[PDB]
Amino acid sequence: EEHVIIQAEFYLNPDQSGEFMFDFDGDEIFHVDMAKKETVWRLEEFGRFASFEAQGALANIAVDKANLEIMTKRSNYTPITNVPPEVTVLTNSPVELREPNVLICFIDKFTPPVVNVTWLRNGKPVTTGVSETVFLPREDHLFRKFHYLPFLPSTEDVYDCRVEHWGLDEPLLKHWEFDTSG
Amino acid sequence: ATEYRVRVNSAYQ
Amino acid sequence: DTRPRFLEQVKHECHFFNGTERVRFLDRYFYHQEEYVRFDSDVGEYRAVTELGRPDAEYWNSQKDLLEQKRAAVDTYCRHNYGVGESFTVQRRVYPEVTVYPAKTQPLQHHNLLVCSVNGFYPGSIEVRWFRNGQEEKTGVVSTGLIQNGDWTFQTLVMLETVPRSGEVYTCQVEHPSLTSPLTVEWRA
Ligand SMILES: *[C@@H]1O[C@H](CO)[C@@H](O[C@@H]2O[C@H](CO)[C@@H](O)[C@H](O)[C@H]2NC(C)=O)[C@H](O)[C@H]1NC(C)=O
Ligand SMILES: *[C@@H]1O[C@H](CO)[C@@H](O)[C@H](O)[C@H]1NC(C)=O
Ligand SMILES: *[C@@H]1O[C@H](CO)[C@@H](O)[C@H](O)[C@H]1NC(C)=O
Repeated sequence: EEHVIIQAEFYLNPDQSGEFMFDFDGDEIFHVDMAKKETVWRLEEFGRFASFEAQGALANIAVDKANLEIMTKRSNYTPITNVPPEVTVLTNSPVELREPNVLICFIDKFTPPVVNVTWLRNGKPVTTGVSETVFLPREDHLFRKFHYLPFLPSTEDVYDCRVEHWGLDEPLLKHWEFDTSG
Repeated sequence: ATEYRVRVNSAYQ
Repeated sequence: DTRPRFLEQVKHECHFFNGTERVRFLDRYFYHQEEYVRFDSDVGEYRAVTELGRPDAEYWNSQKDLLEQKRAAVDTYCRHNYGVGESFTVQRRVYPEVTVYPAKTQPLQHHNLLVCSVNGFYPGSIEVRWFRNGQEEKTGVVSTGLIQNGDWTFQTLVMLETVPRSGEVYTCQVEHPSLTSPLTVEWRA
């Protein structure tokens, strides 16, 4: 292909969580915030050139829920097998002391689409300026997700992305600290 | 065209 | 929380070849990670992918109105939606920022790695080559591979294992759809 556009949806029991998004070549165009019933553009500028009626996602999620009931019974209530994530922490730019940067926590190849993610600065949870994506589809029908933490690099601070998932026995921590010319 | 169109889901019954 | 989970997924896929000259549509239904039934525009009917999907295949194939919605999707859904976002997706071009810095294979050694950091580019396809004195160096090259940042940009680090000597000039060269000629960054020992 030159390009692939996917409208990807899921519905999960018993959490009763559903998601609806559009993907273009593996990046998210937008998703529908189910609770607010609002279309959320991945990049601000996307929303100035296109629109989507969020209401349409709700109807689809309803059918997804109904189909799940049917397939759950049809499978004789065979539940999903947990697949724990691989987790990577990187920066988005080469690191320079005292120059604003962003830590990225990449959470990949997991299912079901449910995780608890915490950023830790020197072992303490931090939430200032953090952001995240929704669950993104993989071609193998597992999921991936990104978490973001803007920061100011120093020799003082160390960071960890802590990921909890039902497929993991203990929380998974991926470390980052300032690299010393190596 | 500026409005993304949804593809409906088929429902079993 | 050890309560069992049950997951339904649907993926409505539009595959484009040569712009919108050739388009293929797939209506894909999954239970957990197992695709159980699908409509392929190459066929024009649903086909069970596993035994689990046989009832849906038969039922949906019995509804000709439903099938015609799916048969027209390449036009009404795929080509339409491609058109909607073409300007900020298909035509998105963000050039890479390119940095070169020294590093170490082992922290107690002298610098023996040259890192070519290529950051912030879109789309993903990129070619990065290392040169020593105008000759390409193809030995001792290792990379992170192509990395998605999740925000419509990519990065990759491409590292050359080498012992820098005085006088030597190393060049990292980058080719990318956003560039009209190779982007080069020199590094001297
Ligand atoms: C993420 O953490 C939450 C709690 O912080 C876990 O959800 C449950 O929360 C309710 C009340 O909020 C408790 O009654 C449950 O006992 C919690 N479940 C547990 C502790 O298993 C949730 O399970 C976590 N998700 C993960 C680890 O994927
Ligand atoms: C569910 O149980 C029925 C009754 O034994 C069986 O015929 C069917 O194959 C089972 N389905 C699965 C997915 O195990
Ligand atoms: C791509 O499309 C153009 C016109 O849209 C056509 O002339 C050309 O043959 C196509 N390329 C192929 C079929 O390889």
